[PDB]
Amino acid sequence: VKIVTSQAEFDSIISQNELVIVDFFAEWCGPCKRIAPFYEECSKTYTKMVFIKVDVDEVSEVTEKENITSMPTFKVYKNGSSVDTLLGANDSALKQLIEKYA
Amino acid sequence: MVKIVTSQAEFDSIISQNELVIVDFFAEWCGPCKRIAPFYEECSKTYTKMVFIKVDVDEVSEVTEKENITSMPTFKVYKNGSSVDTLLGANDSALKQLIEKYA
Repeated sequence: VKIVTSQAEFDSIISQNELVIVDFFAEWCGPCKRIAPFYEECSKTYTKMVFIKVDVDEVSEVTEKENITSMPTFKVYKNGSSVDTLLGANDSALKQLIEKYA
Repeated sequence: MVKIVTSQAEFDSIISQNELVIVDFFAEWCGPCKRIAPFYEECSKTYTKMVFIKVDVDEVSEVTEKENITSMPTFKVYKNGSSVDTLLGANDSALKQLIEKYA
C-alpha cells in the first residue's frame, strides 16, 4: 500500500484515478496501527480502487487542507473530489465504506 | 464466503478432503471473535490456497473438546488432516502472519 510522502504526490494520485481511498494514519496512534493489516488486505481484493496511506504529520500540508480531526480517518475520492469520509478504526465499518464504492 | 461447520462429521470431512484448512473457533458470546470476523472473511477471499471454515465452540462441543480449545478465539491450521499450527487471541497482525505462513 503506497504511503504518500508529499502534497504533489497526493494531488497527482487523486486527480488521475477515478476511485481513491486514503487512510490518514500516524505512528503515534494505536488504533491506526491496529487496522493497518485489514486495510492492506482490502487493497488486495478491492482492485477497482486505489489504496493509499498518508502520515498526518509527514504531510501536514495535506492534513490541514483535507481538514482531519480524529485518527484514523479514511476519505474516499471520486474523480478528484472528497465523497465519503469515515472516522475511527473499526473493521466492519471500513469494509462497509469500501464496498460502497467497489 | 466462509463455511460455518455445524457437525463433527462435516468438520472431519473438510479436514480430510482438503490439503490446507484453517479453522476459526468462535462463539456468539465472545466479543473478540466478532471483532476479528470481517478480517478472517477478507483473508479467505485472497489467500485462496487454503480453505477457511468457522466452528462455533458450543454448537460443535464434540469438536471443541477433541481439538482441546481453551481460549477464545482460537485459530488452528491443518495440513493433510493433522493439526500443525495454532494461534490464540484476536489479533489481525498475528492472524495474517499465521495465514501467510501457509499461503
